[PDB]
Amino acid sequence: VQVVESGGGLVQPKGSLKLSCVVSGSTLNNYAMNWVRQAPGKGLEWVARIRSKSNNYATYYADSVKDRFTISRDDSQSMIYLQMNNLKTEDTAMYYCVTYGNHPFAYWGQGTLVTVSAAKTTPPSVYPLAPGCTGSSVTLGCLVKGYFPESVTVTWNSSVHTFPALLQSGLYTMSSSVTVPSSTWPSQTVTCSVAHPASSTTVDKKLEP
Amino acid sequence: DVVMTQTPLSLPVSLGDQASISCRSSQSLVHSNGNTYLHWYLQKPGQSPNLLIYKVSNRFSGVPDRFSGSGSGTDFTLKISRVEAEDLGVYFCSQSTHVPFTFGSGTKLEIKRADAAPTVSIFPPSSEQLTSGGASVVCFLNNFYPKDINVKWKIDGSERQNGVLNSWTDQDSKDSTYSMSSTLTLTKDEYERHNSYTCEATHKTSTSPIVKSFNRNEC
Repeated sequence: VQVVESGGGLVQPKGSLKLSCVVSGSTLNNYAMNWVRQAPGKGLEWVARIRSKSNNYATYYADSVKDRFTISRDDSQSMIYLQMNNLKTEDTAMYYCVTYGNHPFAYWGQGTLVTVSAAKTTPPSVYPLAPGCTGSSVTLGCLVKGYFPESVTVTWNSSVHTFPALLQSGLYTMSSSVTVPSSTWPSQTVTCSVAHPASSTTVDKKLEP
Repeated sequence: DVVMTQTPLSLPVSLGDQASISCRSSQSLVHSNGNTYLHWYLQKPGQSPNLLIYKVSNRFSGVPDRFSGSGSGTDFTLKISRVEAEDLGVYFCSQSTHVPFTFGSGTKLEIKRADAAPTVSIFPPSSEQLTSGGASVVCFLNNFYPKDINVKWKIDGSERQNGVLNSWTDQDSKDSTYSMSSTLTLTKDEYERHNSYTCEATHKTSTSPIVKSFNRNEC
């Protein structure tokens, strides 16, 4: 038996959000629940804990979320909530509710993602990376720049490196490299196809010497 | 705030070798009720954490008996008997004795391989980007081991910090190497004000930085 978090999504700074988390079967509601969060590319941060009814539903908070977040629950619903208010960009994280039959922090679900951004959907700018201004291998790339929200796909038309995206003042940038033998470029066509579904964009960029 | 210090932060291992991870805490993790609330989690790539060990040395339901936890008070150790590929990820120790509950910074368990020097490519601003008033200069540093590497950007011989954004891949599926991308972002105007653009890498494999540059005026 396990846990399903929900309620996440894209919200603006100063926004508010309510996360929910539902237990499975078994046959007990006398247990403490926690929310733990994880920012992109970072470690685990405990956020909040609520105790069961018998322990007076006592609540404790990470100092990062005090007087901004309320952890709560409803036993008749078999449900735990996280009332998030005065939301800030650094609250961007996967949110996990975490508990134990009788084995602390045992059962973690898949999570719900909360994105606090003031950004608008933005097509990527797609730039070719070609040398130069001589050897056995030739390395090419595409620079995929200033897009929102995340989810781009660079298909090279496997010795491919796909660099994970970085947040640049509100917008995402990633890059992808390909390496082919020199006997194949520029003598024939190498193209990176970039899809950004949220802005309906698909750029095919042929790489020119 | 009990600080949880993991060591090492990165643990290169050969498959089948024994591995050990240490976790130390600011103060004692022994609760007033006598219990010691120290736990070990494995987070695999893309996945949510799994509970491996609770209260120092209690293996979770189904966690293989090659994992064991030991220690007391402030001083704890996770030991993996013979590392399988399924074991690779980030190991977190956690404490739930004192509020606020805290976590270690994580120890990535990674594949040991031979050192490899990076293959460094530099790329000039594309004419497409130049039309739009900007100028990104990009360096790929590909297929190196171990993962530690810094890149320096120099414009006309002087180091530059403004406009640089770095990206590191995870350990490669096949060859267990690491790759990196570095972009210097300027305005078209500032690019046209300078000529010599250099990305300069330093890595275990040579004591001399790897230099790649171009000159704008020749492109």
